[PDB]
Amino acid sequence: TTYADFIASGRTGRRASIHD
Amino acid sequence: GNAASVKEFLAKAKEDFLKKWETPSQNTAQLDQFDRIKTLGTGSFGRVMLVKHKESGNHYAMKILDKQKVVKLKQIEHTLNEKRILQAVNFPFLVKLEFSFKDNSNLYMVMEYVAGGEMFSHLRRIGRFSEPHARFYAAQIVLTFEYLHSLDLIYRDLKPENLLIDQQGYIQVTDFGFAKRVKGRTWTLCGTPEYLAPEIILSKGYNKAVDWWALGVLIYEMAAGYPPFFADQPIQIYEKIVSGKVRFPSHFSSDLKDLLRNLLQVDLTKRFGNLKNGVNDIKNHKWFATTDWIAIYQRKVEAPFIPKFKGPGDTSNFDDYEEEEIRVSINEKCGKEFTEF
Ligand SMILES: Nc1ncnc2c1ncn2[C@@H]1O[C@H](COP(=O)(O)OP(=O)(O)O)[C@@H](O)[C@H]1O
Ligand SMILES: [Mg+2]
Ligand SMILES: [Mg+2]
Repeated sequence: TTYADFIASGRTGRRASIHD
Repeated sequence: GNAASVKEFLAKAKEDFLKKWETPSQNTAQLDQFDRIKTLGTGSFGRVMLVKHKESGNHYAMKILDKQKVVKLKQIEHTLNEKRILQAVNFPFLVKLEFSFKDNSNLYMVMEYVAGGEMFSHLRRIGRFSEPHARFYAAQIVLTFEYLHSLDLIYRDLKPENLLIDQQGYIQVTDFGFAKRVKGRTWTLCGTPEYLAPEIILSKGYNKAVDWWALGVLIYEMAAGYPPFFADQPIQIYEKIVSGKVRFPSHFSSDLKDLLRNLLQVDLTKRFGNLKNGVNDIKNHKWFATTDWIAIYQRKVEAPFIPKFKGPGDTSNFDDYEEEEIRVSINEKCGKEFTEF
């Protein structure tokens, strides 16, 4: 399932902002 | 934000904003007037700590920024924008900036403390919000952007991590780090990977339309439990975003899917919020049929979820973070760069 794939991914925690 | 036609309202709101924007408040407090308690959260740029105002006994959320780090990360002008804009705005769903000041090493922004915690943690724990629940928060963001864009402001970092739930279960938008007052197009690469509009990734000039695209991602993530474009690395996320292809969960209603196709629209001549009909294309959409916009603004609607607060100073709604000593140099640093802060 998509949820299963997301939960197993490396970006389920707080995401930092990006810049140049 | 302080609690409580449209064209008239925004006219007076703009008058109020321009006054503060032209003459920003400055140096309205100092470090030793607060007792530092605990870190509530961190981002790529700052550390926000729960603090206790000695004189008033009030609790606040103090954002601390290391000047040298700001310079290294090319955020000098962004930080000046952040403070200048936050001290000038006023809306029911925007976090209020109480004080601001600096010292030899850091920059400080003391905001009202929103103890409900990040929308992020509640969303991940619960899994996903039911459509009516997501709609509630969505409406508040829609109204907040209507207000911000009317002031020629672009927000640029909409995400659950930058959204807080207050004691009444209402949303408070924080982190104006990428906020900017711009009439025309702008080009800086900034935001958060998952929420970036196609035009940002492709290094094109863009405008407030990126905020409406970000809203599409937020609504999708709230209702689905995961974002519309995810992967292990930003580059992989960017490829999915530009391809534009989006798949919705089977439990998404017809109205929600239609709104999302119109928000997560790669074509700027078709993206809702950016058309001739402005924000009304969104507010008059079917998915928001049951939404009473005035009631939302007036905060007369019952929140779907009301956070638990075991008293003042309670941080149980926030994760724990490693603490670091707030050292202040004997030598002033980057004084010229941040003279107007
Ligand atoms: N007014 C506030 N009340 C409570 N927590 C806050 C407040 N402002 C920010 N935070 C917390 O601090 C974190 C970092 O703040 P932010 O301004 O987002 O830093 P950065 O700009 O580096 O992202 C937020 O994600 C949130 O958890
Ligand atoms: Mg942030
Ligand atoms: Mg920020």
